[PDB]
Amino acid sequence: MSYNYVVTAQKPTAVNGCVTGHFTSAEDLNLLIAKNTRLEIYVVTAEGLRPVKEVGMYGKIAVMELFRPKGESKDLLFILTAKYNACILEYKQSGESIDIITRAHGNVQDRIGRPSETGIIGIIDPECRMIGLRLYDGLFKVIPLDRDNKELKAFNIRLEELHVIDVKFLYGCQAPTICFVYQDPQGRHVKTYEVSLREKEFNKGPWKQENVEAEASMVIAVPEPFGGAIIIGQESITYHNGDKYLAIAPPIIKQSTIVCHNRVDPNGSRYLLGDMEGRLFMLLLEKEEQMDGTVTLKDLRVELLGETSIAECLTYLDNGVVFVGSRLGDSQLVKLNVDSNEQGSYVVAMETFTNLGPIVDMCVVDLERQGQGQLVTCSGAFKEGSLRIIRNGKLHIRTVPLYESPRKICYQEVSQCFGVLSSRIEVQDTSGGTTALRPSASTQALSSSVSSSKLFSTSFGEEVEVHNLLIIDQHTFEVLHAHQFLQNEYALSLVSCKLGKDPNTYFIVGTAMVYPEEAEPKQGRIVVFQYSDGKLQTVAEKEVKGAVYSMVEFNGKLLASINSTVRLYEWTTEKELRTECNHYNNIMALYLKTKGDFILVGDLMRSVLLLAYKPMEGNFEEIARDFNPNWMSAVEILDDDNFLGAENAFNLFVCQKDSAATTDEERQHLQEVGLFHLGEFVNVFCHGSLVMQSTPTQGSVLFGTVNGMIGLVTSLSESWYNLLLDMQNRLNKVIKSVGKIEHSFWRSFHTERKTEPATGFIDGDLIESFLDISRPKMQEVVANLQYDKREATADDLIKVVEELTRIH
Amino acid sequence: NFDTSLPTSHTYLGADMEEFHGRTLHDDDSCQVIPVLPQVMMILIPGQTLPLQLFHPQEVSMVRNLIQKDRTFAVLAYSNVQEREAQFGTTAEIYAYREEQDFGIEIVKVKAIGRQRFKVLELRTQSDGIQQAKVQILPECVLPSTMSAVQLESLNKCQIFPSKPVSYKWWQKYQKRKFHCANLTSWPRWLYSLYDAETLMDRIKKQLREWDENLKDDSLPSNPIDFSYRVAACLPIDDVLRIQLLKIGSAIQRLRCELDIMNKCTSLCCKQCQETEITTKNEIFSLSLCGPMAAYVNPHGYVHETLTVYKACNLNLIGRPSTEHSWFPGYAWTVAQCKICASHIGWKFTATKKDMSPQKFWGLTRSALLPTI
Ligand SMILES: Cn1nc([C@H]2CCC(=O)NC2=O)c2ccc(NC3CCNCC3)cc21
Ligand SMILES: [Zn+2]
Repeated sequence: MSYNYVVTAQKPTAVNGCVTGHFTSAEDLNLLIAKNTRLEIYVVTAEGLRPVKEVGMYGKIAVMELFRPKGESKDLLFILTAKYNACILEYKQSGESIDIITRAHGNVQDRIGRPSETGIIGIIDPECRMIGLRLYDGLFKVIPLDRDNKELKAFNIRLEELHVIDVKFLYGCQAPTICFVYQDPQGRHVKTYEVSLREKEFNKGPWKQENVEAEASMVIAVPEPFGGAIIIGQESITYHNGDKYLAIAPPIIKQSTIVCHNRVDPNGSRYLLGDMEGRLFMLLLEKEEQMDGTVTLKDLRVELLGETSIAECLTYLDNGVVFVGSRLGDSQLVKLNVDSNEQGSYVVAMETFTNLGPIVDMCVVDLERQGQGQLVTCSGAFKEGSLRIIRNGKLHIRTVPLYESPRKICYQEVSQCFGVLSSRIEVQDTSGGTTALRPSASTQALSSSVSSSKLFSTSFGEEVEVHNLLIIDQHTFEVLHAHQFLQNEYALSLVSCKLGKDPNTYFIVGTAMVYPEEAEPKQGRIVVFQYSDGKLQTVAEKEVKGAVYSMVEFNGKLLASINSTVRLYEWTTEKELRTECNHYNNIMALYLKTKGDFILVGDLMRSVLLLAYKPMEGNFEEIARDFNPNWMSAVEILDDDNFLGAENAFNLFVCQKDSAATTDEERQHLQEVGLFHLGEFVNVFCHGSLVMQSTPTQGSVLFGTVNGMIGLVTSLSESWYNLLLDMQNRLNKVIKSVGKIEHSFWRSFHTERKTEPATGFIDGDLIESFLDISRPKMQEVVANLQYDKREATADDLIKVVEELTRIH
Repeated sequence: NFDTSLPTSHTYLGADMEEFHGRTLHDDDSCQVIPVLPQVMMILIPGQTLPLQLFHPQEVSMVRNLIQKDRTFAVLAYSNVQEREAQFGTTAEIYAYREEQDFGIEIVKVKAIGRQRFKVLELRTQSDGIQQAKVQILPECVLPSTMSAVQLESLNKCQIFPSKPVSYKWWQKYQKRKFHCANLTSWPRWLYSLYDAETLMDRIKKQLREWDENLKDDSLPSNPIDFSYRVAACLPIDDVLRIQLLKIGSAIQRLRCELDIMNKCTSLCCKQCQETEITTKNEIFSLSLCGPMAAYVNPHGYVHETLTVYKACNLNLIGRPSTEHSWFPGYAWTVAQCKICASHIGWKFTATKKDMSPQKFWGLTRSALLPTI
């Protein structure tokens, strides 16, 4: 009984995969980028990147590779999704038409098994003979590579090692050989196996087992003529080739942890390494020729190339040009110079690409005072933090760097400013204290202040988080004011409202007092600041026993959640908070939403409660509840009877209050009414719209995710819902998806333990794409359609779809 | 210096027993009807043992029929003893059986263990003096790690940790590295750790370690479900708390509730008095692998639960040492009664002559005890 509609306003931006090779032609250098569900294909040229193609897949891309079987002019792309749909695709271009041909496809799911903690792993034989996969612990799946395997049938092999840290293939071996590093009670080791397709089994590898560092994580398969493998851990780098064994411990690596790598020269004479803190190293392999025998290694070196964005994947294109794909910030295209600048870095920034994600909080405002709204979001983390202003013009985006992690944001019209909660990383000093790592917005405020309440009365090299409240102008986006909180304090909630008869507007902040020894908070604060004449004042404060997990302004009073308790304070004329109502529950009220006199309480375990406030008695009475063990990210209220939430496995669910029930038992239960598989990790919900203000849709809710995607959700009516469902069925029947994946399976509610078809949600992306097809396909889709009644020609469908698309 | 594996075997009821090997796991959420014992006022938790001596014709016939078909029956936790109603119960699988004759009366010795929970959906009275309840098997939900849903891979190579050394710094490092992706969400790291199975288990074990000082990591199970059931079995609370812990369907929620109960309870007192200091939390200490509380059966026929403690007040002792069917091999015992209510409370035990062991032992029954949180 939901009748909802969900569409995507901004496509995801975070890049999770990148590869390079000859894909579109035998002589063109191609770069392929995978951003969640989107695939982009560029042709590298002298000046930069020229976009060539862009497509979408009905799933999340977990593995991507390029390989050229014998007798192939170009390469083929092997792709695997998060639901274990696998496919092999080819690039076909005839004249002015570009499309990807599905050479093969299949599903490689297993009936039973617990997925490995380390996640999906996929590799390909350098000889292009088979594909190896690691999905569930204790098993290793193998897919033969033959022209007669259009169904992609694979078989499993047993691994006696349960916890396999990493695995890779090896070069220059007569039979397929795999080297992998695993762990057991004794420690971590590296072992090699030979894969026998004929017998479908394992055989003793070329060289025996060996012991490695206690933190080895990276395995690199050096090509010919060196052969062997390289193990990269926390404090050492080693090279194994059977009898030959070499090792080095570069001190300049102890600070960060290598997480990405890539190969520069074809013969494996150099490599690029990327750590967690936006650093880029160049690893070199020296070569020595002895007599008339295959060259051998002599030594290893690491040189600090420089600094870039926090890198998730690296790729060397040409002429010392490197693509750095990142998830916490903007992607980059940089250059390498033989010489060094004065500072000493060999990297020269060339080009940048925006990345909204991750989105941790947002608000909708109207800076121009028109009817057209604008969206302000807190994007990125660490030195990549910033504010993003999005306005409809394609979307127009403006970025304001901060150099620290923002967490919250709110708007206050009267003062014409934004209040932002933020945090920065500081390192303990020798004398005992804190020192910042770099200039940031928190430390560069025109005016500064430090909280001084005294209401409550370590080691070297440790890291701490310093929280701050930043008052930012709304025209120039410059940091007007900064206020620091007490040491060891945490900020959780932020609001701006007016209380009681007081005509002023305050910032009300909730904070918790956390200590490493204690496991749960036991003391927190609510602070009321007033920002006037460019200065911030601590108007009032109240100390509570617990941790304020949320706050919402409730018809002139303040509603707060303290541990497993809900409290309602009023605002007397003496500028103070006096507790007015209390209510005790059995869960922590992490999520708190309000609507008229109804309050929605939500817990991290997907427990939902619906309460009401009794004005005549001034007490809280429980109205409804619903409990179902699962992970929940956010909740929202659509109307007086419908509620929306984001659940584990990247799912959306919609519950309804059964007010039509006859007996109390039914009246006090919330019936689930809608399920959907969004494919994104929803992080924040908000009410508003980006288009300037009879319509076929009522209301609108925007949601922001972790990959930088932005989505919109609206309501509908029964007739429109049925019409759209029929249209979607017909379109799925007609159109074809890349990889030959069934759309319904893609939008099926997945939870790793149960699966159900999507209900109550009308996918909007398919309807929108309805317009990009040729006329004959539209006629085929519209054939035998009953629309208000008549034959329902394609013109009616086109008009209705245009009406829908107009909403964004 | 007293063996902790002796009382667990229940050697008192018998030495040689016809052990039955094999398991029959009922399909989840299915609907099945099973016989119910007539006289049972004990709430059974999965993974706990239960002996029983039976001498009634209809009950003995029921057991004889059952001992060959599946060896499974049902136990109903009664919310109210007077009115025999219940909404939740536990399936019990029998793993022992013996027969005896006492000059013309058949006596059956049975040992079983709980397997699964359920919500009763109907009950009927067969024309044999017993009852049969049709019920649906409840589900056992286990959730993946909270951080697995945040992203897909990110840094999966760092999600596996070195073996825990045989610790504060280790725990801090574990929290810092395991939940590193928490910065991509709207909640801090400690908030996520508050819903982590391993941290909850470690806190539970640390809380319990005061009671037993020789406790071994192998002494308590490793799986969250087994650990939760074991902890819930051996806590000194009234039947309402046990029913509440039974209703919970998720391991994490059960662990959180158990930790809350542990941190709330302070002391116990006579049920009839409602105000009589008999013992505090610290005094609790176990002498068996199962824990301070375990199941036993009087040769008279009634089965009484008892715990282990080393201090009692407001008690009057009555009787002299005896050893005829005592559950532990080698010990004296004398009845005790409330000083004010005069009601029987427990049994005072004196160690045996052999070598030496705790001379004064107090073993009470939860029926006459109630916490004072
Ligand atoms: C009432 N009551 N309680 C017990 C407890 C005491 C503590 C224990 O370790 N186990 C128990 O069984 C007990 C044991 C034996 C008899 N025996 C009588 C009936 C059979 N004929 C001989 C007299 C009665 C008994
Ligand atoms: Zn008493």
